[PDB]
Amino acid sequence: HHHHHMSPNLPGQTTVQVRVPYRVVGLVVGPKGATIKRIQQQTHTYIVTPSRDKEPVFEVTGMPENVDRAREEIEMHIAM
Repeated sequence: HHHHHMSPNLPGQTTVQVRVPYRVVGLVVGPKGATIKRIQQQTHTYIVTPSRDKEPVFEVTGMPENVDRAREEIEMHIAM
């Protein structure tokens, strides 16, 4: 993207990919991004939301234990 850049993570932090069904990206983001903002604050992670018509993949950055916690909150927003 012309308006984004790659930055190295803080020491000890990793970045993983969390794939969701395309229909539930809006559920994870929530109204005005309140849901995805709550996940970042509660899990102490940095999460990039995928674009409009791109791969429904969230990029979660943080400590490995915190990144795993953020992955579960994202995957819980998926109906069976």
